[PDB]
Amino acid sequence: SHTDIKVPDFSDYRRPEVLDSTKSSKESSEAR
Amino acid sequence: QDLEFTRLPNGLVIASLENYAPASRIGLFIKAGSRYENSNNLGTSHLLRLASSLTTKGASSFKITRGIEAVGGKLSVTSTRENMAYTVECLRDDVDILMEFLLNVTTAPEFRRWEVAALQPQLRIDKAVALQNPQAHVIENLHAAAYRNALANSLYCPDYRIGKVTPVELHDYVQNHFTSARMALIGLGVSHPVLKQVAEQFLNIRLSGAKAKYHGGEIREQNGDSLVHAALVAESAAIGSAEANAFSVLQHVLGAGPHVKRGSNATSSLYQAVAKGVHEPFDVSAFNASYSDSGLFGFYTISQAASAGDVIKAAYNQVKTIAQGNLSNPDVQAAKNKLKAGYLMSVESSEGFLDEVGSQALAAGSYTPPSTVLQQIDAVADADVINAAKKFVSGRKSMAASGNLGHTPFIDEL
Amino acid sequence: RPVVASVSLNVPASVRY
Amino acid sequence: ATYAQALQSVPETQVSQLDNGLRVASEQSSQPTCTVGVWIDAGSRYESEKNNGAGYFVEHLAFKGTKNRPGNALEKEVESMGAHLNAYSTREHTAYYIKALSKDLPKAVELLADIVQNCSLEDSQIEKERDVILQELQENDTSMRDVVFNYLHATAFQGTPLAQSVEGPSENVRKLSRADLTEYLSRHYKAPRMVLAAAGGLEHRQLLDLAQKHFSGLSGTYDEDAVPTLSPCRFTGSQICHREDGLPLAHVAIAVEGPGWAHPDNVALQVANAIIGHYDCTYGGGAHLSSPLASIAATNKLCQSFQTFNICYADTGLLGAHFVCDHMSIDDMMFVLQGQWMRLCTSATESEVLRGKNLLRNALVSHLDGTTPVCEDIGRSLLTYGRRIPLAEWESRIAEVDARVVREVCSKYFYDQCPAVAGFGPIEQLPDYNRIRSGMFWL
Amino acid sequence: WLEGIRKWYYNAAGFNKLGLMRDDTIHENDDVKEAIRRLPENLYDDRVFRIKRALDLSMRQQILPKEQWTKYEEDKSYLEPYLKEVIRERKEREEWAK
Repeated sequence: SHTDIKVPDFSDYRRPEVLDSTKSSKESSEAR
Repeated sequence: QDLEFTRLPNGLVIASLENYAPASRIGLFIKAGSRYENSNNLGTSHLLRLASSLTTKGASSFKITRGIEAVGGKLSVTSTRENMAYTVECLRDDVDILMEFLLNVTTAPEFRRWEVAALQPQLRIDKAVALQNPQAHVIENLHAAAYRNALANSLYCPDYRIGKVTPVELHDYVQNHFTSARMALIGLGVSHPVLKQVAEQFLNIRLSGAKAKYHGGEIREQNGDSLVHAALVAESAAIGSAEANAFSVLQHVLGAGPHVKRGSNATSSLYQAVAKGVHEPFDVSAFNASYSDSGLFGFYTISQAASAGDVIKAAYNQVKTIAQGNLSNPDVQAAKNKLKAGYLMSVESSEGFLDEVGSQALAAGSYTPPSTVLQQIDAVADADVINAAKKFVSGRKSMAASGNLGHTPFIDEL
Repeated sequence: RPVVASVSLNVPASVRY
Repeated sequence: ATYAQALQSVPETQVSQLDNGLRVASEQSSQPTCTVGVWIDAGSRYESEKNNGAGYFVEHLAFKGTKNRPGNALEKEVESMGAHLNAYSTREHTAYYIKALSKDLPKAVELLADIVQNCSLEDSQIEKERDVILQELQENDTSMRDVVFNYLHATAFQGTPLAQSVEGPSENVRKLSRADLTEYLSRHYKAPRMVLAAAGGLEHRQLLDLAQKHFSGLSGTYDEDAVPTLSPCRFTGSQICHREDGLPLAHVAIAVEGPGWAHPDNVALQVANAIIGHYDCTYGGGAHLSSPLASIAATNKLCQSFQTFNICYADTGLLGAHFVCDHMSIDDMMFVLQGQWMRLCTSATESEVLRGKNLLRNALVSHLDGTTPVCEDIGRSLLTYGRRIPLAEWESRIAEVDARVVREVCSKYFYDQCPAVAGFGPIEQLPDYNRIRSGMFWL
Repeated sequence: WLEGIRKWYYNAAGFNKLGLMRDDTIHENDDVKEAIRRLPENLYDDRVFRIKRALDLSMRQQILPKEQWTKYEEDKSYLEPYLKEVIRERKEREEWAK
């Protein structure tokens, strides 16, 4: 159902600054 | 702090309870429910329930809606087949404003021609949101089937009536039912002389209703829903009578509603009685309704199509056993602990508290504190608890149901 | 259950039971 | 009397601690009723994909069997006592609690030890609930609102545990074991990351003895590397859409990164949402309302309902809105919504501020009309902020807020940011993400 | 003396020579469209027909006979209550905004 849904991983496409899911945004956002 | 409680020559109750709370609060409970609507003026209270925020003499529909939102209050309208509350809220620093907004609603509504016209088709939405919740046309037909004249008038308005209401058909109503003899300028979070000032200056002003003649009848609604709903009732008694307090405990004896989240409702005699034989979804509980003139008692159904009879014939048989003496005392004293709780828990909140301080003030004329009630629950008899159900079983029956009704029986097949 | 109406100026209109 | 005098007269809450780690607090008040619970730090954010949905699955079996009160006995000692019993999970916190009378309290707290610690989790029940769970995922498909947030949290927090649901996917629920429950249970229910609270009719020392009586045997420690701390959950700007033209209406949501719990500008943002507010097809104000977003939607009948919010998690949150409208009117609403944020970040009229300030006061107060709302705020405060906040402290923080702060705050968290968008329904008109962002900055 | 002039101007404007009244000829704007929406049926249709014939006679450049003309004492100000009601709300809506 709507819980079985899942988002794929665009880590083949992202910027390097954000690949680390453990980190946060907002420290490279202003640069991005 | 304790509860003042007074009365003017005009018959206008007051109350006040300066709890030193930050949040002030006011209620103005009034007897103008749907029951005082005759055959011609049906659904008028439904419109009048929305007629708040409209033009007045002291201010416009615009000034009200902005002045309130600035201070941060509310303007809610609870209403029943008996009563018609104009509740509010605010911060106590700004009561003297919001009071002025209020009585201009009631004491000086213009009810202009055109603002009504915009306001009528709102009903088709209001009436529609409710019936997403299918109870409130099941339950209406009971009063439509059971009672005849006054209490049969649904809160909500029939369709065809919309587009056709007249303003004169409000002025006549207001000048006949918003009357200082049958009102109650309740308060809370606020001092007593303040209210005594305002009422004598604005509410110092001057019909009746017929009685709920029970009939006994059944209405049916084959409306394609996937489930079934049904209610089966019989003549109850009004409030104040100690005969009431036998039903209100017999409620929890029989079916109370879930006290445990996601619970099997073990102690409910009725729901447990269904659980044998039945192995599919269902739910069921007691229905107690106690108006000033009269009331109803019974139970409310939730089941699949084929299994309407196989559920209702558990309730009816069960309650017969409750009428044939088969009963214990701890069930009652257990059931009282429920009833003794829900009353207190209901009046936990200032609002639910406020719902009870004045609802007594209109039918009765005195505030019964909680303690004095809990005595009336302790002084109940296990020969009244019985019946009671003997009145239910032997009594004439009214019924209604909604959903698929291909396997749902009438009364007589019970 | 003994259903009761409620509308408002700012509280969502509802059906107590 | 007055307002500022009032909050001083409020009962100042009381706090205590136990040697295992179980914080305790309460609040005396003249209500004969009361309510007590166990507001803890455990949910889906701690679950991984293999134990996902655990924090909800436990919630059905706690009240369905223990070691010293098996079967329906626990369910019977409440009804017979005449109290209500209740629970609810979240993605971080969790809570069990009771609504009961004052004199019958010493029996209530006894049970929660029999529940939290001594849940037996019999297999005959585990299989039943394993079907009941698969009955409610079917239901929440119809709770269209909650589908959106489950999509919203799933996107902006993609890749983290936080994108998980609460009940878990249907797959894991058909694969979850007693040991995963036992292992999940045996780690998070620990005194240092738990709380007890209650208020209404009691005294704080009627209670401290009772957790010293019953909960003193709790596991107040752990194997040194067993109790993890948090990962900073990042934020994504991403869109998700479940295109479904066959349905009546389209539930939609947008939001951005929230600051977090501790960050004080939440007192700013709650005002701004209050400035915008809410509306759903029943308020008699109509055009004469004050919030421009409402009077428009009443005037032009663009929508049927919408609400703002402010969700706040550990070191982030979610700020945005949810709205419901016919398919021919989505794009019009979004322009208006975005128009207001830019208006607030730029031109926040002081006269419009005092509204939201005065609106917020009558939320927190009127929210705290009873005992159960209080006992949520306690048991939630002792795991989010730490100290409970006396309401005369919120009030001072608010009166600091003027129109200069808002124009700084909304600039920080709205303007030009990377929002997250959700959609479920006939969204044929829902604009692309780029058009949303281009509409984020005025000029 | 004044009032001998209002009665004269009202005869020179022409719009008594076309079965019309005074409120009929007003410039239509948002403030006025409100009022004309707010009128009752019995009077509203009575606005329509006064116009609907004056047009057809400003077509021909003909007029009504002297008898059917309008009379100054009968120049009913039927619209003024409904209008000033509005601009009250307008200035209440503006000054409340300041």
